Amino acid sequence: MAVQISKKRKFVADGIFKAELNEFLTRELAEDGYSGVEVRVTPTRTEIIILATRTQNVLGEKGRRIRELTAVVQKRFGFPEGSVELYAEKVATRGLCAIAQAESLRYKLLGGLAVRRACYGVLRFIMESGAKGCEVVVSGKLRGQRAKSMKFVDGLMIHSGDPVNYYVDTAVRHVLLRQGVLGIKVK
Amino acid sequence: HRIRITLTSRNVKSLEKVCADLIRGAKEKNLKVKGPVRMPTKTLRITTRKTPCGEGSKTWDRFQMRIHKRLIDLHSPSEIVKQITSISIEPGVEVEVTIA
Amino acid sequence: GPLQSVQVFGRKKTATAVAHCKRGNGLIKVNGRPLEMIEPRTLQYKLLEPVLLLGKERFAGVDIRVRVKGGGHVAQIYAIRQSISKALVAYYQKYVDEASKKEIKDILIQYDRTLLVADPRRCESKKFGGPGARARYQKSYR
Amino acid sequence: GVTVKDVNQQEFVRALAAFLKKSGKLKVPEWVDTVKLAKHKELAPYDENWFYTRAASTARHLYLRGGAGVGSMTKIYGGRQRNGVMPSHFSRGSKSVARRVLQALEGLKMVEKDQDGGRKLTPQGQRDLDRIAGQVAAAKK
Amino acid sequence: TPDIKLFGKWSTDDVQINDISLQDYIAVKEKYAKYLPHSAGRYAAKRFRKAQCPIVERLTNSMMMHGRNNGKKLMTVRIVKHAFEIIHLLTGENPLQVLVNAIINSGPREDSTRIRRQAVDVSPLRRVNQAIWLLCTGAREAAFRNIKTIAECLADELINAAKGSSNSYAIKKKDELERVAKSNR
Amino acid sequence: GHQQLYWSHPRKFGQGSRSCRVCSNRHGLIRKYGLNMCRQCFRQYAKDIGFIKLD
Amino acid sequence: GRVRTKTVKKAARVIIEKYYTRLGNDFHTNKRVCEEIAIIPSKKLRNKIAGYVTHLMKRIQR
RNA sequence: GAUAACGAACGAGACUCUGGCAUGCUAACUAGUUACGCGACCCCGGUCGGCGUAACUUCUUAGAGGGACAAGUGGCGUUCAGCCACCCGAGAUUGAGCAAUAACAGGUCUGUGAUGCCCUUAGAUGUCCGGGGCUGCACGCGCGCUACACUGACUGGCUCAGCGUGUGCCUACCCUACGCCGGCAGGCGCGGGUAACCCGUUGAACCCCAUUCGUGAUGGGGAUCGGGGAUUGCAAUUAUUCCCCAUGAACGAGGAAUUCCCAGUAAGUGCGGGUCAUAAGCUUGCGUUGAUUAAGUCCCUGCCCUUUGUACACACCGCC
Ligand SMILES: [Mg+2]
Ligand SMILES: [Mg+2]
Ligand SMILES: [Mg+2]
Ligand SMILES: [Mg+2]
Ligand SMILES: [Mg+2]
Ligand SMILES: [Mg+2]
Ligand SMILES: [Mg+2]
Ligand SMILES: [Mg+2]
Ligand SMILES: [Mg+2]
Ligand SMILES: [Mg+2]
Ligand SMILES: [Zn+2]
Repeated sequence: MAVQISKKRKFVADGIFKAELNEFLTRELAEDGYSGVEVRVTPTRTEIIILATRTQNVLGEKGRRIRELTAVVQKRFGFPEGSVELYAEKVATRGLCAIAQAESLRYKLLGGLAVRRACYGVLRFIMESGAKGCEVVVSGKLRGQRAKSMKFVDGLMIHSGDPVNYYVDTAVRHVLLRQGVLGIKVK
Repeated sequence: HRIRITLTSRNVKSLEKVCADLIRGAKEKNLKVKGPVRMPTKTLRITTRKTPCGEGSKTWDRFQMRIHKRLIDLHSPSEIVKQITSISIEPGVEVEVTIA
Repeated sequence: GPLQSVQVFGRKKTATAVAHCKRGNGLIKVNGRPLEMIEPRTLQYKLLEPVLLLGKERFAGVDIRVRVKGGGHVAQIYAIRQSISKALVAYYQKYVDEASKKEIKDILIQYDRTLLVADPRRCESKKFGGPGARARYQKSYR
Repeated sequence: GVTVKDVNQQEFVRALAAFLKKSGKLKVPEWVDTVKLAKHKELAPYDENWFYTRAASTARHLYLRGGAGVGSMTKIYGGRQRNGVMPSHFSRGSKSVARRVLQALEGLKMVEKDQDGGRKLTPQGQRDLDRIAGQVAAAKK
Repeated sequence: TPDIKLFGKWSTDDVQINDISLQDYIAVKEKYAKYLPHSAGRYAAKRFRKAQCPIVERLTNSMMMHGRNNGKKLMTVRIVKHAFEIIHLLTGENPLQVLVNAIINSGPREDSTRIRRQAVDVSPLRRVNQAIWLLCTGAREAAFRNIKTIAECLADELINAAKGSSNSYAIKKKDELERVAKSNR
Repeated sequence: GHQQLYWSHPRKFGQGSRSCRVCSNRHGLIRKYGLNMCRQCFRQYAKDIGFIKLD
Repeated sequence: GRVRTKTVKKAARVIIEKYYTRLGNDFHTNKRVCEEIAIIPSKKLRNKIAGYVTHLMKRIQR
């Protein structure tokens, strides 16, 4: 291509391609079991895969709410006509995905269930899935005006060292209420 | 018959697995090839503050990004290479191809 | 048809002094020019301790050509003394007996170990929040 | 075997100066007396013929390395400015005092700019530039 | 030439150590001699590896002080080198005997400290490090704001210490160091 | 006319022109390597972009 | 201070208890053997383990 | 190792990165050395980074593998954990990153289209266009710069670096060789480069060798405040930056008090980036010149365990 762009700008312009594609698909597919993307560039195709759970409810009316995203993303990054395709595949071993469990918490909380209930409703699910340890941490104002940070931990959990990169998982989600704001950290 | 195929990427081992794949299938199909020539890696440097505000002892983060680059020259025709630059390509890797 | 090319390197800080040894006359030149018009003229005998410790008969039959890269003004002297010392021992190694090498090695070592052992020392980085590698900034109270 | 490289290159210009004085076809410019040679020096040259020395220094940088010395003559003859605030950067030389010199050394025949820029020298001038070196060599012990 | 060692046209032998106390902790002889007074260093990583550095090198390393001299050893060798020429042509002796005499005549034997103070004696290595720091500072103050090179200061200070003519901050601070610890010993 | 006065300053150049591409604030822009994003959001999206604290 | 940790002390013994006949006295021999009698991920932990093993086969022969 | 305790967990350590060892391996017309033939010259040579290519990887480059572990030898110790000394060897403490339970009313609503309540909302606390201020000055403190000179300022000459960045989304703003016009700031034409391919082999600084030089603020020192030329821009007045007008002022080695620091370290010393149309007395990194002292203690200011005492538990900034 004659735009004759360097290499450093290229590895950045595609790091930003992945980052805008995740912030935009997160801020919209949150309640529908969203878990991230993984892009694949070919000789003139691009197969973006939504790593969701409810794949039937993320197509809408027979691929409607996906064929809308097909012409949105083209009109955004300026792609050619039909160089993108969207597969919406389910995530296996659903117990170990953090934003996948945090959305089920920020809608179990919104539906008015109490906190000590739903913390055990996540924690029993992710001890059932076959993991080792968890550190579900909730903060924000609770049945008062002074704040207080709760926590629920069992199992085994490491904090320091390099192996935090490729063992553990980390998730943060704000959740809103009419009275205030609660926050969730998962480890 | 002067074709240079550049392999540039971040992931060292998967880039090594593609440059040795793309050499072992050339060697197992009988065409003379040069070596897996390794160019020096480039780095990036970003040093910011680890603070939204200005409060705290003055402490700074840092960020890097390494990048590698390899190039391979051949002596072959220019049609079977579309197949050759397709056998077990790996994600992340940015392959350039020049026939001129 | 002799091809007795003995290529020896040597390092100080960033001083990649490469000596070289052929067979012929006994003469030494560095970057072409001889040993006189080399740098600091206060440092003259540091090219003669390879001569004066051993003698000037030891350098009979070996001619020398020296490449130099990198470094400051002093390290390009401590890399071109160690280089031609390691090239003398490596010429008596490969082309003549291994036994008369041991006296020459012993005499050079019984004077200074730097002749044969490089210096495993370099400069050191600068941590954040200091004007150097160890020194921190001026801390003031009240 | 004698050349420039065995002569302790400090008084090679203290006799090449006197040779380009004695022959004296160098086209000294009009404005010789009233220049600073830099933007960092503070005084004029102490020596009354400061032009022949710089023609001999240039004629040996040119003997030694390169056919591409034009602004690399100012990159080799700068120095240290003194701003009264912090040590100043290696400041450039002067463009005119060397453009006028190389056009003044083109008046006789020792330099010839051909390609890839810059001024290179000729073997005919290399004869002269090489014979007085063996002279100084034998006359100095 | 078996092993003659000019220090820039001097000789290593004909050196005679008078005291028995400073016998091995002062190395200015056969094995411990080098054509020049310069080395690559690495003489402080161990504790008593400093007592093998020649006293010529330790004078060179302790001559440069006060800011505008940190990093000039190749320069401060030259002062010593003219200093032994001047001493050779003003006294007419071996100046490495003169210097070993000046170290002896300049080293202290006791010092006062805090337990109102009380006095003890000194170590020989303490006495070397003190006599060197003393007479080098006394040469520098006498060459500060004075038309005299530091070589001619060190020459006369080494002379009036191997002479004891009370023209020496080196001997002069020895009585104040002894008489204080004498009243209170 | 106000359609000739409404934007009648040069906002061609200078850092009073640009802004963040995430927050649209005008303070602290890492203009290097074409990022043009605020350093807060750069620290937030550094992991997914690819910068990492090795040393 | 070079003090061997309990993760070392616990693995020197089960290796002795199971391969007492195969082990020896030289350091570089059992240094190659623990690689193929045990899943040790690195090299430094290898040389530390065999370095304390050859200190026990000396204390045992005493 | 002793034992009414036994077995497990995180934290430390382990780990990843960088730093010096490999003549053995992996390879190179986008990096290099050794050979032959051009040349030019000095009577065999010296040459390049001006030329040409034959063999090769020691140097340059980055990948895999080894390599060092208190292993050996003595000394010391319940003959346990270990410490000191020594040989052999490139190394017998390299340097940072990540980091615990519990908690503070530490700071940030002036980073956010993360946000609850309160005020204002068309005569606007929303938004745009012209100005001017955030830079004012009897005093006081904190961070830094040039200095107080002969180990020294001034003219020549001489010869050596390592990390980097660099033609843009809206975006108009790149590093620049090489030819000329001028004191100089620069200009006018010309070419390369999306980068080990050009800028560049990045002829970087004191230090190096020959030159003039005070006991008085001297050629040391070069500041508040005075005449003229060019560049960025729609615009420089309160002077945006640099050369060419000067006052050539205080300062003769610093009081009580106090910070930092143990080996390529303190200090000296220049470069790169960041901020950036204009731009370094700040900061973040790199190199080069390279030391003196120490291998120890609880006196000072503080921390860590065991025992003790208590009228304190918003906890000695206590209570009374
Ligand atoms: Mg000044
Ligand atoms: Mg310079
Ligand atoms: Mg002095
Ligand atoms: Mg643990
Ligand atoms: Mg832990
Ligand atoms: Mg709070
Ligand atoms: Mg608010
Ligand atoms: Mg103050
Ligand atoms: Mg004054
Ligand atoms: Mg103190
Ligand atoms: Zn924000």
